[PDB]
Amino acid sequence: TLKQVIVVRDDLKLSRGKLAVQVAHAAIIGYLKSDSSLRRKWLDEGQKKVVLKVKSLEELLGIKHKAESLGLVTGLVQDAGLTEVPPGTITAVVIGPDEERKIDKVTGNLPLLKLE
Amino acid sequence: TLKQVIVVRDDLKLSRGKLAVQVAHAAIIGYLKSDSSLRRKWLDEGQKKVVLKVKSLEELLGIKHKAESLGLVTGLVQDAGLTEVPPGTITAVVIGPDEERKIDKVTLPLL
Repeated sequence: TLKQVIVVRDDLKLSRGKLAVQVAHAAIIGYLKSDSSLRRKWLDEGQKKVVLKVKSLEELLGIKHKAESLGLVTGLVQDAGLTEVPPGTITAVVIGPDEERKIDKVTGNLPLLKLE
Repeated sequence: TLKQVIVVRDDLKLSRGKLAVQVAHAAIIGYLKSDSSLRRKWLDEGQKKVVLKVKSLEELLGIKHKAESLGLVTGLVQDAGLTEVPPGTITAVVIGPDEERKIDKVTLPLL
């Protein structure tokens, strides 16, 4: 089973609508950086995703590092459209799509991002 | 400037964390259905997006109808993995990316 994991920071003064935008950026970035075969199988399986959150940049990057150490494809989200944060600000990280069991070893215990 | 719009429904109550998932699904769907050249430029511009919410399914489909009348690419989001709701349930609609001047026209009360 394949899955794409998106992790966003909540420690930024971003509204629910702005966070949702960052989630959408992450989804696309992850798809674009993934293998053609992998992402095709992902789409056919329903492009499963889980969106989680962290409370700091260090925790966000810690997750990214761990995923990269395992060999997973990662992506960073830096939105120049955000005018209240300094340039280069990292709002989220994407992992996969890839094998769910492998990605879960990294983010299997993180809380869900609740925009509802 | 190019932009992609994603609209969700507040008359649809989803489980914890599911809303963010549907939004991500919409982004992908819109990207895939869009013109290769147009989306490429969109990405280079910073893949600008806006996420909105409407009253219910009727307003959501109304936006889809209006966008289609303007020649904008639209997509419906139906998540088979969302067993919490009946199959075929429309969770969102994605429009674009396309010229923000055109899509801004398709954008009734919001949120």
